[PDB]
Amino acid sequence: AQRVTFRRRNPYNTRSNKIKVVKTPGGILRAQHVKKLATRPKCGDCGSALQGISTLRPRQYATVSKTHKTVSRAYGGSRCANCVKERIIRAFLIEEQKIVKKVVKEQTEAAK
Amino acid sequence: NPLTHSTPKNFGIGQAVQPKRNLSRYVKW
Amino acid sequence: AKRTKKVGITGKYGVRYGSSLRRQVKKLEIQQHARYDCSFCGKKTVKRGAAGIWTCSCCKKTVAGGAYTVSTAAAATVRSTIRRLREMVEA
Amino acid sequence: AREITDIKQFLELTRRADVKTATVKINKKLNKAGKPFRQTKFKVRGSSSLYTLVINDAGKAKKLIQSLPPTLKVNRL
Amino acid sequence: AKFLKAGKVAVVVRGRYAGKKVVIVKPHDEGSKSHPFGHALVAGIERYPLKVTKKHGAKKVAKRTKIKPFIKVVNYNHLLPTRYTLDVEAFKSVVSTETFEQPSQREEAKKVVKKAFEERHQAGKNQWFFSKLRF
Amino acid sequence: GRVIRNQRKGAGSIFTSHTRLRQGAAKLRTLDYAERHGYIRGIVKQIVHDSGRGAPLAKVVFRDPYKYRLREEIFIANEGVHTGQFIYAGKKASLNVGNVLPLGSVPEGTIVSNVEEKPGDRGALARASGNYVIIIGHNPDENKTRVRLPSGAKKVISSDARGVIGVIAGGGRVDKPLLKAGRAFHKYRLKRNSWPKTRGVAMNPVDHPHGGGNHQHIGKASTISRGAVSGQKAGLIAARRTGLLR
Amino acid sequence: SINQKLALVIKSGKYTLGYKSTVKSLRQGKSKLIIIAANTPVLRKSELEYYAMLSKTKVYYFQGGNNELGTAVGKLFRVGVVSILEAGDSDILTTLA
RNA sequence: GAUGGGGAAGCUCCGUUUCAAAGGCCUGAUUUUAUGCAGGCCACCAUCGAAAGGGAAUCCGGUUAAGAUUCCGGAACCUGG
RNA sequence: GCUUGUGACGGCCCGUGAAAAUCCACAGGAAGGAAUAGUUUUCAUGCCAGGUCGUACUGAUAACCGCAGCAGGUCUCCAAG
Repeated sequence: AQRVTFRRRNPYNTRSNKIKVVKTPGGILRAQHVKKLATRPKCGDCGSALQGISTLRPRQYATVSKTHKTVSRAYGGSRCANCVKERIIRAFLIEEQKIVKKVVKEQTEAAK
Repeated sequence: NPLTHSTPKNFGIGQAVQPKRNLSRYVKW
Repeated sequence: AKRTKKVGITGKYGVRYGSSLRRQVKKLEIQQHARYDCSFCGKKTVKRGAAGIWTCSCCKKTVAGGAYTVSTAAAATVRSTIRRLREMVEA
Repeated sequence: AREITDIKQFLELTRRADVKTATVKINKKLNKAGKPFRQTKFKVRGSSSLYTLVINDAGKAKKLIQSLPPTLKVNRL
Repeated sequence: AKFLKAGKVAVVVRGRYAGKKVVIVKPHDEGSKSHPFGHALVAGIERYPLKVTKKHGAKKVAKRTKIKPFIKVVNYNHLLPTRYTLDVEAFKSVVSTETFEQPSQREEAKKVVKKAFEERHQAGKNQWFFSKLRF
Repeated sequence: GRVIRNQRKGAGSIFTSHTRLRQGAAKLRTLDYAERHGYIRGIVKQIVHDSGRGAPLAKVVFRDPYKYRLREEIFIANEGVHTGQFIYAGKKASLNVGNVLPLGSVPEGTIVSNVEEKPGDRGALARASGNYVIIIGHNPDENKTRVRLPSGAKKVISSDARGVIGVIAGGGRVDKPLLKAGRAFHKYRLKRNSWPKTRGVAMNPVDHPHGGGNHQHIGKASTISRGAVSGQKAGLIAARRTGLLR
Repeated sequence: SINQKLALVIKSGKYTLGYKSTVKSLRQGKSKLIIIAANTPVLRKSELEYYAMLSKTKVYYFQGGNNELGTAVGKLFRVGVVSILEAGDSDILTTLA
């Protein structure tokens, strides 16, 4: 049957102003302001949240070791590893067929 | 000689960001 | 259990708006909420997100199209007319 | 606000030259279900942190207290 | 016929090495006590030598051309087999399952691989295998 | 008298456009060397919804010729484009839906949209959804082209004016009854303050020329001279005929 | 037509279905032919062809989507590539394919 | 809402990157001395505008006639160096 | 069960529902450096500084506005059987 207030001068229920209700050691309920949740980083290609990265707020990554912010593939903390699997396939087989095109332009000289 | 390779860069539009040329005719004075 | 007889999807509008207008909307809103085959992935995932934009949830292709339906009437005869003029010059 | 597990690692921080003071807390608890025992904690104060070692077997806790360095000024209980 | 063999160059499409080029040295086509799948022991190069030019003399050429190799068990599904090839008979003994298990034997077995690769980069045989894949 | 409601839109205070959610100005690419001597390829990254407009937009990403980077631009999406499509732009491009060509490069009977009035205005004509112009003829000397504007007017433009192949997406839009005053409220909040419209009949002699009288009626002709003057003009303006068609 | 070619392989001969089970037969050189749908993604087809020109196998292109190619092998699901590793009494190998 | 410009007898108005020569960086060159001369760059080119939007980091216990997530005791954390 | 937070799904639109500072990762390879020994402050620990103005109390059937100690007006959180 206890009731509790804001601990700050913002009376209003806005997005930053959230409250959690905490039982202190001194027996009383008291409100606790909570910070907005962290979003997982996204693949810049497929958009699916790319696993292995720690989910923090933006400036809380400046405080963290580099193993949290990365994986050990090429394009580690950036693309989702199935978007890296493709662009290796696509880089090899496009510049594969692209060699076959440049011999035909030598043959089309001597064939005509 | 074995290790050095021949690139050649292809300016045929559509590829190979253009080189630095002399724009002295085009500049905005 | 078919429930309603005539009104179908427009039963949400109740008794208001007059029978023609409610019947003329029932024409389109069965098109825009319908589920279409996907010309790329080979499934039918395609649904409308907004006027003009049609999103596959399978192959993640987005496809531009008609407002209330995938392929507009006057469009399917543009890509044939464009297919014909292309061959005209290359044949 | 940290905890130490190995006894040896605790013997290091006591010499780490940032540690001016320590303390020894005695807590009387019970284990398993039936019977009690005497539990002690050693709290060494860093500059930026507070380390503690928990000794639940009192056969070890006495050999440790004597082993504390003489410069470290200990507040018992 | 079977185009996965002792000389066949491949590309590593899965993990930490993805995009790097290898050579299939000792393929096990079917079976093993561990690795209950078709796998192939490979050797590849982790660092590619940097662009060397006419203008670089003296010590830069030796420090541009440094190769860093690796040896790895890999699953076929993680390889693109390709038409190219290497002459692999140099290190066929030095890259083996026995080399794994005793990891000391792995850094002993990079040397005989690192030496065979910086040879070939002189005498420009296998020009392609030494050029960074790009993606 | 008073200043009437259509005279009150010029000073543009609460009548300006509601611009917040708009992705940008949809334009074609600046006319440059690579496009007029050849073609340059982009790909369409995502085809997306623009607020206040009726037709979707596409974002195609080109490669800057003279500097290392990407540049992405806003095209009104023709119907049939899809993300992952290569979009070719230039004189030597090919005739396919979405490729932007000069108009001189396409045969007569070709259906293009977002065509330019003059070369390098980055698009004018037929930008609304479902619209297109047809190319009905050429004039290879003193170069022009004969096209049919979506209204049915026949205009003659330059042959260096680009246009993008196909019909604009969002066709069929006005087929659907709007059905309630709410859905017309959500339409014009993203456009401008035009709505709702009080009939000038229903207001006072100050508010309008149609106002006053012990009955609701106009009292004089509802067709006004083109040579009328500011604020006199309300009703059908300089009409050649009037009344229901037959 | 081609349908009768495919349709006779079913009970007279052995075959595989789907992408990943062709490549295991193709990397083993057990594949005597592959049939590939028209809607299949380009980078998929480009790779299936490349594996073929290494293993030197005939690549035949079914004309239709994958919805029809599974209708051809008598399946109620779509299939986008089919490898024929042993042919039955049918003529599939000796004919145009 | 300045600047550059452009009107206006003028008080001032337009406009906000605009028909503009609109700027200071990254270090190599120096071991006479510190920064000349050096290649390359980057063209976003005022400012104002929210105690409810975005946002670096603090908690418990005790304390006053009247102050505390600020004072006390303890336990943390962030930022610049 | 009630209050608030959250996650995965679903519905709706001719409505698809802010911007920026700020911070990070990746691509690239400029350069710089092991062998008698050379780095790394994105691993640990340790060291120093953290300024300026606000902070009392009512927030209303007498501390605000309605000539006033006025039955009026005035945004918001917590919420027991």
